[PDB]
Amino acid sequence: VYSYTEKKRIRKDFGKRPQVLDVPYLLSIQLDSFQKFIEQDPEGQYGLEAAFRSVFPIQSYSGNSELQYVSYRLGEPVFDVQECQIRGVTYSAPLRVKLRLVIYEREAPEGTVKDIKEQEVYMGEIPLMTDNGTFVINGTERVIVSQLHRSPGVFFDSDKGKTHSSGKVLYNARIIPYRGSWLDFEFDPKDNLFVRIDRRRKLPATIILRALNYTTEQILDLFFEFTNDLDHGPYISETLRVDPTNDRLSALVEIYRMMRPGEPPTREAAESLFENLFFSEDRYDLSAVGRMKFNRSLLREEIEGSGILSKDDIIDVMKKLIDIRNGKGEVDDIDHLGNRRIRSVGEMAENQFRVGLVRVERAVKERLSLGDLDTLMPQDMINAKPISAAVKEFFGSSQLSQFMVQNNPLSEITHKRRISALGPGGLTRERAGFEVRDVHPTHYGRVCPIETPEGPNIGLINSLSVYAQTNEYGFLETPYRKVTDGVVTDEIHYLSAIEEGNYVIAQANSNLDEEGHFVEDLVTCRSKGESSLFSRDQVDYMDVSTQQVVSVGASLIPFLEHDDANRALMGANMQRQAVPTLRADKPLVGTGMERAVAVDSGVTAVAKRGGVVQYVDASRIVIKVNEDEMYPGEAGIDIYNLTKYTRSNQNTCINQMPCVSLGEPVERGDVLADGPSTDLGELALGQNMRVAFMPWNGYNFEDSILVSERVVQEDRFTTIHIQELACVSRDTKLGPEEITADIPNVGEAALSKLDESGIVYIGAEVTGGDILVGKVTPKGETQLTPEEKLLRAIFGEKASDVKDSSLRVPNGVSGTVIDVQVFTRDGVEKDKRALEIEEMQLKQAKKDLSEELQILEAGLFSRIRAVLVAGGVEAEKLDKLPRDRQLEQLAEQYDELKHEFEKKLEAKRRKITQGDDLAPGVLKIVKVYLAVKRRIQPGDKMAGRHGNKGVISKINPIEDMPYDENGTPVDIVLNPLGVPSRMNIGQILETHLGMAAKGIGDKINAMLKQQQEVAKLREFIQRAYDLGADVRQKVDLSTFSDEEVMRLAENLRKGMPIATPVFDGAKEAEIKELLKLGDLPTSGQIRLYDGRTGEQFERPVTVGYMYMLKLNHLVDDKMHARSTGSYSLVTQQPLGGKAQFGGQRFGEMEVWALEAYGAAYTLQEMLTVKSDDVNGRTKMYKNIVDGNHQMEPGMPESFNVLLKEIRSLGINIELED
Amino acid sequence: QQAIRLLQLSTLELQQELQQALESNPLLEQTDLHDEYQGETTQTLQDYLMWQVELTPFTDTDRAIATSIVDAVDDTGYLTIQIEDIVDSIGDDEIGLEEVEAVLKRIQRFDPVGVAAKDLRDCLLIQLSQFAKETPWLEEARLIISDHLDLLANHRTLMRVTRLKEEVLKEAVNLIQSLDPRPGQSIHTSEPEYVIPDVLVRKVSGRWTVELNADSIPRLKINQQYAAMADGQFIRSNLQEARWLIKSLESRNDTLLRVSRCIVEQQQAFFEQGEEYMKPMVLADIAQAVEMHESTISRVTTQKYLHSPRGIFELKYFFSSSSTAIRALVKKLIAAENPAKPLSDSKLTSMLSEQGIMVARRTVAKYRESLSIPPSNQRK
Amino acid sequence: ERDGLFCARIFGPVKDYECLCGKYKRLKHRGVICEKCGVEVTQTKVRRERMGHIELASPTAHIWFLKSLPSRIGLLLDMPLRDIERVLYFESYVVIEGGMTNLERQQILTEEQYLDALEEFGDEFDAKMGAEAIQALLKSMDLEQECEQLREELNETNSETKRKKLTKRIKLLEAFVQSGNKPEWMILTVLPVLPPDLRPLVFATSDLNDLYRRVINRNNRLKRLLDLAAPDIIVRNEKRMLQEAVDALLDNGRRGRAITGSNKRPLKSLADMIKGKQGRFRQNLLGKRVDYSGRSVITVGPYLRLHQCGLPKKMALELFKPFIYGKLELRGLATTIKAAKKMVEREEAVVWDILDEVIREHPVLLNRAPTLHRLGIQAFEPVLIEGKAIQLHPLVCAAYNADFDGDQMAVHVPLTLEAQLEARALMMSTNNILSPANGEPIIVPS
Ligand SMILES: [Mg+2]
Ligand SMILES: [Zn+2]
Repeated sequence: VYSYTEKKRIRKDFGKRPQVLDVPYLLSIQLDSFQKFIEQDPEGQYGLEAAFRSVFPIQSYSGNSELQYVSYRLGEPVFDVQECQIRGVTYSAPLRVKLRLVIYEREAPEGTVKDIKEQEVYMGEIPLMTDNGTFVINGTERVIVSQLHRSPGVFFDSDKGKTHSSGKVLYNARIIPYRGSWLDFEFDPKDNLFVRIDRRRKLPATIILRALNYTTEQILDLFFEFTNDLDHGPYISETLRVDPTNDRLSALVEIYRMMRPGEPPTREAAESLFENLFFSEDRYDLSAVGRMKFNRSLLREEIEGSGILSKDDIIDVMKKLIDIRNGKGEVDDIDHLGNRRIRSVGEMAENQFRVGLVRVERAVKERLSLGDLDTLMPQDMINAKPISAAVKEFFGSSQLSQFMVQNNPLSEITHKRRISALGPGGLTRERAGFEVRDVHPTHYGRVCPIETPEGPNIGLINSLSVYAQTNEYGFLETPYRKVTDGVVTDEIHYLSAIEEGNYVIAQANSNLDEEGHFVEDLVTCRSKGESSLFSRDQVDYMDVSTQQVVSVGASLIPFLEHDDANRALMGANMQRQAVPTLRADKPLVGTGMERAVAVDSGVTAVAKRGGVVQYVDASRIVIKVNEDEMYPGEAGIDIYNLTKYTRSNQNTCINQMPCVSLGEPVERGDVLADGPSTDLGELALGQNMRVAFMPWNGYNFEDSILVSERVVQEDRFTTIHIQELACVSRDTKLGPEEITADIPNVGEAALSKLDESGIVYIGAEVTGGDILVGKVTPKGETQLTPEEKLLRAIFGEKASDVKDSSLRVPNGVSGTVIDVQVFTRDGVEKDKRALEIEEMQLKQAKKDLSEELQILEAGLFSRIRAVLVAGGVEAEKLDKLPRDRQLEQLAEQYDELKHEFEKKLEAKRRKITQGDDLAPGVLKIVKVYLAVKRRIQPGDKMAGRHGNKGVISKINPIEDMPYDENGTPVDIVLNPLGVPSRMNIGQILETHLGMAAKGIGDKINAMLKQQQEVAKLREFIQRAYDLGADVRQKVDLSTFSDEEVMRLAENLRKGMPIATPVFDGAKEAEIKELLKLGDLPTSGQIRLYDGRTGEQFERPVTVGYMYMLKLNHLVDDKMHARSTGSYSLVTQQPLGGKAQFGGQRFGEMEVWALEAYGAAYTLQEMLTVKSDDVNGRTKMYKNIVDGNHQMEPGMPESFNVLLKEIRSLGINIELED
Repeated sequence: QQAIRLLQLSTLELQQELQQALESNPLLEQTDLHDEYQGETTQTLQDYLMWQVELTPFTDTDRAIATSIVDAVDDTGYLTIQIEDIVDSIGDDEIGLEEVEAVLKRIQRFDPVGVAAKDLRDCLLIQLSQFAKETPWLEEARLIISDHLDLLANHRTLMRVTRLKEEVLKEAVNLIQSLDPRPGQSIHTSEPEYVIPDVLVRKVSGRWTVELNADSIPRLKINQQYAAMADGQFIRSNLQEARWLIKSLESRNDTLLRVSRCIVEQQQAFFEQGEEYMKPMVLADIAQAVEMHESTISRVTTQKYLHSPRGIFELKYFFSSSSTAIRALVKKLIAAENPAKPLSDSKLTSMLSEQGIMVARRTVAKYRESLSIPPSNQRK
Repeated sequence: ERDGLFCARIFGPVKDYECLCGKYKRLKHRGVICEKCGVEVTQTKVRRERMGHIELASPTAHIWFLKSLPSRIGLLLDMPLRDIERVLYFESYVVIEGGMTNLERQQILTEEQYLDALEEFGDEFDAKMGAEAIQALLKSMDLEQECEQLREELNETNSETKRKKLTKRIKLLEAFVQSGNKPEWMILTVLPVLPPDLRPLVFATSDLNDLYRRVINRNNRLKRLLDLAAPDIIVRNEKRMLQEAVDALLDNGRRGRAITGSNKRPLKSLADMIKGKQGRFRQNLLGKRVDYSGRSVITVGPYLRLHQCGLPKKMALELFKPFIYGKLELRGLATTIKAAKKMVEREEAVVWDILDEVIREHPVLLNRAPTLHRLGIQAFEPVLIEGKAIQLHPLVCAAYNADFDGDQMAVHVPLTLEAQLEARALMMSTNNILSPANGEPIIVPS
């Protein structure tokens, strides 16, 4: 049954519940949505067709110049994803838009003089998504986080309590359109109905209806039958008394004086203004969501309608405000997911593109109004920039478009899956209170209750769910199983936020045996907003899986239900910070979702098809495709090029390791190789090791961690950092700057490690102040005089009349140069190095394009060999004759294919040379990279998945480490007292099971260390996957158990990968029952001996294998020291941080701590001589070296600045006495 | 004459003139007004040398002498003043002209070594004093530059004068070449001065777009809240003058665009390959292409600069007041590429016609013959 | 460009003791200004000191006093807020020096009322608007007669409400008189210009000089518009905009909140250069950044005595570097300073022992990121430790409230001798064993 990956190594599973609906695609919310954006849809479905059709046909005023839109297309990408990622251009497609210009006839029944329907008008290029759910704008993969805003519709709020100090609350209605101005109704203690456009101001309600041409007789008619204070409020008529306006014209004039105050009103200006707010089809919109939630919230029958407001809508919802106000309910909170709408890259892309289309329409109506007869065609009145100025303004710079977090392969997935209430259209972090921050019962199965950021924004982000899906309109869907009567059907229904509220849904964990009937007398269910035991036959639906409530970062926590919620948060959040290791160890205790993670992201290497691998190297992988999957034409093979040692947004290293041996069958949809932090398809965020909880003499205090020297020796937690140091200039008014090739003022050593071209050689020992690229620059026509001739004679150098502009290695930084890129602005050559990169890519492409030759030429060759035999058979003479010596058709295809080789290869070569494209005045750019291996060392951050942080205190030798009976050293010594406080007990189980999971391995290795027969290991492995009674094992022996299962041993001799589903995971007697297998005590604790003594530690000691995560907080990046650096100019002060060059900010609270103590000269020197004072710092420095410790303080310079800043006003500030 | 003065001023000078003119009449540019923090850091140059004088004791009286020297230090690192001229600056009779040499040498000896030395041989000689370090070849080396024998190296003429042994002396001269002549002037962050482009030129694929213009062009809007239409006729007369102004301005940009198209087309050979070797177009030749008067095209040609892929140019330099260059082009082209298929004579003439250089199929042959290379004999 | 927001004549030379023309370069000739290009050869630091002035064609109100809670333009005139705001916006006329005709001295009118008042009283009647009106109104109004009028009136009326506002206002007025400021000065004839180096360019005019540039520009237009004989509507509205621009330049965010090019954030005004990040607290009050300092992660000190703590070697070499220089040249290990730093850059093995000498009895200062009680900063004795991480004593760990889960600590060097004494005396560990909150032990094992 198992995939061709599990043929190598399989992960055992713990627990009961069968999986009815398997884990869906994790990149859905991105890929599917942007797919729904750019598509050819022959109808109003959202996308380019949507904004395009709605803004079109653009027509002039009476000119009959109407510009019609037909269809569109996206030309093939100018550059592929790999090439565009190296250069830094945008990965995009040209938008070819069919437009039709039909000129009508002068005063006729729609005649046509001429029709110019001009072929594709080119408007920009638009960014294309990858299969990764990412975009490339410049050189880097970035993600656009889906957002969450207030669903368009009608809002009913209250603002009870503190409004004005009466506790009388308020009833305030509201309207939230998708596009156009807001609407509000605010009630005051005076009880009068107040209507407000946007947030602007307060106006009596009569100014709206009377402006709609409603006299007084038709006002009190609609809202009254009746003066009653307990049922029917006389609120409209009580508002009509403060009414200034008696009619339409008056109300419109007052409105025009409201929206735009401080200008003389008129009639025609006010009519257009008010008609352009909630009425006109251009300015205001609802669309499909607005009228939908509008109607349903108004209890209307119709579920659809116009995207504009009418008098009946306004008066309707107004009546709803009065109904909710007096005695009738009920309030609608903003927390429910029915009032929350999710937006994806597709929808927002359509909105921005629409803005571009309206801004260009404004310019279209003009040139179409003032133009002549047939001359101007599409491409005249329509420009490019009005579009890319929108779409680029979104994709390039937006609060919703943030750089992908590429360090952790889990971080990309948990990034592309997210929710943000902040950003455009949603509430910010400076306003929205604790309400929207908290969790709502509707978040169940949709929004992850645990994984959320901790900080200024809590609950403003949250996450998705494993099985969650995007709803049709704006909402979220949750998977549920249809239960009709007592039979639980396998149909998976999806209920929205408001839908699920009214049904009665059971829980994913409910015991049903036999054919799946509920055994219990009353199962637990959630009816409406609550939970309790319900009747046996009253179950409408039941949750699909127990993981559907949580998210990927949550589900990946082993024994989640064991840990406290807070430490679960901290743990899962820390997990996203884990840095890739040098060797990826699969987790001994996983959730089984690791494969669903590593594969769901591009960090791994998937398979378009399958069949035996042809050529497996550390660089490329070549597969021979089988026939059933392969398409008839061109035949072909599967060529894969693995990215080797490349940079990342976190300064980490991304690299691919081929996992296939050679000459092996593979199945489609399987992993050919392993990227960073991915072990044979399983996601490995780090490594695990032997842990023991004991006090060690105090190096384990609090979260401090003691690590054996064996760990830093074996080079496991080591990481590889890559940094990008780039240099470009030239183009000076005095002439261009040349890159090296000569660099006066330096001796032989600097030029030794630079190539003849002047670029650094590939590879080097580079640290401190070395020269990566030589960079010069002119000053010019300095008058020679007799002296400079002597100067130019004896040295003469370049001739060196010129300065030294060089890029040098930053001080205090080091590494090794690996890769160098150059981009030479078109029109300017480079001597050698650039030609070497161009030629290098040219050969890498040429030997690849020969594969489609030698494979196809040999096949067609053998085909000639077959046909000529029936035609004059000679087999041996066929072997004898040279290779160059129906004949029509075959001889034809030979030549056609060869010529195709020529044109394709030449196209690739020119593509290599041409695009460097850079900024104006930028001549030559060189991106140099430096790679270093940063190991582990005291102070580095190390933590578990369970919410236990840590910092390595000391690195102890292999001796002092407490050891067992067999002398095995413990890898990490941790504190016992952390667990009973932090209330995370999962790290107690993940250790215990680990001791079991490792133990079996330690036995398997031993049993393979004795090289027994195939049969004994077969039986033992049978027992290993059997364990406690039940489920759901599906044990071994299915395939061949000799040659087929032999590899399952070698992968088990390290440890025994085990899957512990979230709430379906292991249990006590399960852990003990697996510990019985190899040899282990139930207590999970053994005897230890101090390596510094040799005696025994009293009491047992809990030991096992726990999974450790190395975040990127590493000390080497943090630690800083400043004695005397550069200061600030305006106010002479130290610089921008711990980060260079400055020094720590000594705050006002620190000044308070110094004020508490009697320390006086301490604070004085602190804010005077140390930093602020201009003269005191130098006059002090001339002292410190002399050996006289004293100060001549003077006055701080920034006070002297404050004096001038106040003196810039009309204020005078002096210094007296 | 308002339009003619309008066109040919520098793009920077024009906008300056309009800004004054913009104040006088109510017209408004695009203001980018939508009605609803550090650019600075320290640097040390001679300030580094002043770090010396504060910590190193000169007492009080000599420190002022040393402070008077650092001002005279050029960016190149050598004194502008004469050693007796700084003596004039101190205005004291206790300097003796001997004491100034005492302090001048001491500030020379702080790194950069060699700094602040008159005549450059000092710098080389006083480089050597600290550099001496007892060894190796400097004893002979210090003789050459000190004896005034620094006529060399102009070229073994030293051997007659120096009498040292021949070829081994180059192991001194080689050691002399390792001295920095003039520390320490180093690159500041000055871009440096960048000439704002008038017009623009570059090539989109297989085409040349001269479309220009940089953002130098002012965008003027004549509409304001004064649309209301002795008093009233003033605003009509000024609005009339301002409506003519935008028209004359729009024509300037329209002319620059046109003139640029025709000056690049005529000269493309220079533009396509290298520099110079420009066919000498005449103002009249471009003046014949389009209706513009030669006086108007000379004026617009004067101060309006041009951006090119290689260099930036005044557009006046395009004007002016053969066999060898084409030969090098032929050699460069045929020597370049030709990996398998040689470049045929027909292909060369095609390539050169495409780029704008005019050569006959027969003249390319004679040029290739004078180069001594046989056509097409070479192959894979 | 001369006579711009950045100029040598208006402010100072770009290069030390150098001209803009180049005739006067060396420091020989100092006090002399110039023969040709107006500059005075002087230190370049005077370019961060000297100020310029802009002459306004029309008077302008100072928005700081108008928008203050006890509005200093309005309350001084005993005039309400909404009214005087209507006067300066050119949205209505105000009466000044009512005389004997009909109206009051301070009264407010409208258009038809203004012309109606002109048709009957053509002369001996004055009403205007704009900043000029509040100017002349404030100037003509004097406090000498109001002292006696007010005081006598206080004797006249028998109610507290009658004389309460009277004594309040009269005391405010006479204190105003003693101050030395006359009311005529809240209408600015001239404007000050901040020195160029206190509003430094990025070459993109910014934030500031953007605002200044607006006020300059729009004002120059008015200076030419008055001599060009333009009607009342044009010069009226451009005077309004002059007031607006001076408003934004002085204190933005009061009304208009103009926001700079590329948007969206409102440009910072001169008050924002005082009201600061959270305030001017950033620099003067909170002492900003400090030299001789640094941070790094904190680990356990279990082998340390209560009076000592661990410090990185490579960090300590930088922290004490100015001491190590002198101690090196004091032993003769290095000739001069240049060779001394040249040695400490090479990290020659002889200098680490010198460091061991100057760091032995010389205390340092630790501290956490949050500071609450005075014990949040405790001085220990440095112990050279190989590594990039700092080590803290576990007993005082309960003071900082420092978890070892990845917090960082700041170090400080008490340079001056008195500070070296105050660090070991009152700032040491042993000297605070008892929390200032309660006399109970703060060292208690955790
Ligand atoms: Mg903590
Ligand atoms: Zn001068």
